[PDB]
Amino acid sequence: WIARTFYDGPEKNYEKTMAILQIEAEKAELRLKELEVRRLMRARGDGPWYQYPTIDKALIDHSPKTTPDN
Amino acid sequence: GWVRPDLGELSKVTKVKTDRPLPENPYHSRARPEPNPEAEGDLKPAKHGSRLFFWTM
Ligand SMILES: CCCCCCCCCCCCCCCCC[C@@H](O)O[C@H](CO[C@H](O)CCCCCCCCCCCCCCC)COP(=O)(O)OCC[N+](C)(C)C
Repeated sequence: WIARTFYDGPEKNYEKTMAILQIEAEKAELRLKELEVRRLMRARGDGPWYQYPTIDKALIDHSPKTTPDN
Repeated sequence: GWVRPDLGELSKVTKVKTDRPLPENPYHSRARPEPNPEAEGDLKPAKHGSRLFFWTM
């Protein structure tokens, strides 16, 4: 009676544990991958991250400058 | 038979017909470095959320 009205079967806890373990393992793998990607992006500068501004080339004036040699 | 040019005439911007070829790289520039890959796509929700310590969202 106690088992029938207060508890469930073993398979429920078993499969809930499986799902929880899958989620946690995926999160750990993602954390490691994110750290490695951050290291590579900061070292190389070839990714979307750690982009530091340079002078906009639209500010340059392309006209004759009263002197032939610029 | 020379006629003196009038006011505002010697400061005109004229056109020149020359056979000298137009220089292609007068600045002697090198090759510009290639731009960054410029990733693009559809945004999907973050996998398992923020993934910050114990937060599940
Ligand atoms: C002959 C008898 C011998 C044995 C006597 C047994 C005595 C039993 C008292 C001990 C109770 C144990 C505590 C249980 C509370 C937690 C369990 C909880 O999960 O059960 C809930 C049920 O809650 C219970 O109703 C709690 C009972 C607590 C009340 C105790 C009775 C006496 C208290 C006195 C109250 C005040 C009296 C008035 C004074 C003026 C339903 O939760 P649920 O997630 O669905 O379960 C899923 C499993 N399913 C599928 C089977 C449903």
